[PDB]
Amino acid sequence: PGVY
Amino acid sequence: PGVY
Amino acid sequence: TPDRLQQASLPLLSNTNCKKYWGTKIKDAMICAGASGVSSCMGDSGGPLVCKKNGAWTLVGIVSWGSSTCSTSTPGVYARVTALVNWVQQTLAAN
Amino acid sequence: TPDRLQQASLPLLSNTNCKKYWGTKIKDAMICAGASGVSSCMGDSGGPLVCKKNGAWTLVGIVSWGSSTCSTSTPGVYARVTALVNWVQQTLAAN
Amino acid sequence: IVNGEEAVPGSWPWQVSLQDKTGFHFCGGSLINENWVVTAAHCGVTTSDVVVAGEFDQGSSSEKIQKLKIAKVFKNSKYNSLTINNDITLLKLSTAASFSQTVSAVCLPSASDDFAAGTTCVTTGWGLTRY
Amino acid sequence: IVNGEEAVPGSWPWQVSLQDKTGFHFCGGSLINENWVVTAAHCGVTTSDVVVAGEFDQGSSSEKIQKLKIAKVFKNSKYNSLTINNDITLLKLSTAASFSQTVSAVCLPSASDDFAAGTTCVTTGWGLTRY
Amino acid sequence: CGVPAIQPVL
Amino acid sequence: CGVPAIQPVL
Repeated sequence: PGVY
Repeated sequence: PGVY
Repeated sequence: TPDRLQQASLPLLSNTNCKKYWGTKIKDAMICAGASGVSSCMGDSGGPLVCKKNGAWTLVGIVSWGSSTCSTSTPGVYARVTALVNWVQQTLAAN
Repeated sequence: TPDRLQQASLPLLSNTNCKKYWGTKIKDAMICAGASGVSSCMGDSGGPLVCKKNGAWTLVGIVSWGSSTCSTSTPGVYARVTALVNWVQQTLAAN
Repeated sequence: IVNGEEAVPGSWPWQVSLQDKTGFHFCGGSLINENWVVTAAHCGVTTSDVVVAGEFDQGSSSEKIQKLKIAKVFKNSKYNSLTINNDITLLKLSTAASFSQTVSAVCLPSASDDFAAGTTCVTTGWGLTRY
Repeated sequence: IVNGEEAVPGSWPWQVSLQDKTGFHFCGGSLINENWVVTAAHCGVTTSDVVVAGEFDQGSSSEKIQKLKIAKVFKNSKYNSLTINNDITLLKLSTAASFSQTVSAVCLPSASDDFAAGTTCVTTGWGLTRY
Repeated sequence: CGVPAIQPVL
Repeated sequence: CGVPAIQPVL
């Protein structure tokens, strides 16, 4: 991810 | 991002 | 992933101060918050970041992205509603 | 972002060898490829990873995620079609 | 939310939970009125999903929650998937929410509103409390 | 694709480009037949988007490309947005593609197919050639 | 909008 | 499927  |  | 709803208070940062953490990833329609000991994380996206303006809670940000570890020393990135509300208003009005 | 379609050849890795780069992020429905001098990047997602089996190109992976920098020494992560084709077949059959 | 606290049940009436038909909570959202929901465009919401309102404990069975069906996903055209900029989508509900003591709208700011750095604000959700 | 090469025009007939109504290419995809497209579920495709087939140079105007409308987005129910696992969605086209010398289907493997490590394969797309 | 029937506690 | 009318060159 890195993105929520 | 981190995701493409 | 908690069964019940979590909450957390956190300070807003300036984009410039945020760019020190993220560099050129921080865009104009983004607003930073956190790096205060708490942190939004996977599954929180789409969620609200609110500030009380004149006694009422107002949508300031939308949980967007951040540290892949959800580091509490790294500022989370939220969608800046202030720069998107015009699109919202236009879309509500036409549908 | 290039105007015209790019292509690149790259080796497939084993999940285990891939876990050395990514750890516990690498799941069973994921297959790694790259770390060969080339790298998939932002805008490539949803794209194909193909291998020629018996003279015909077959969809082995779907460009999923990877290094945020698109490092060519870091293996990209693709959706493992082999573990998803049954869902596909079932969905095509019922719609 | 890593390092957060449990909320008072019903204290954040606009908070919703987007769940796929498997029951899996994948994103959060905010009610702006009985027919519109705001969430992140990157959540990749489809009309096959469902909006849950009036929920506090995703594991409770005695909660009089509202499972709402999505009519249309309105992804902001400025949305840039490569940069994750302008990360907003409106969800038009086919079945309008029923406002109550636990279900209501959050206010939206003026395009001109100011929110100075240093201002303590609040974020909510069912995201990981630990990575 | 960082460090790739330009492809022979029409050499990868199944490759498609998902573009929003702004014209912005945000993701790629693969044609599995005239009515079905396969792409990543995280692309967050909506029915308001469009599938472009038979395209090589996104900047050319004399390309006889096929702008295809999406009837339904089929997000794999196993899809886990927090882990990005089972990252697949089928796109049911309302208007079926027209197969030709530049537009065709890629084959799908057996659930039992084997693809050994070391096997050189090919990936394509209009993604960043440089970060 | 913005004022909950059940007041939040921080 | 899998066999393009215009053959790719690597």
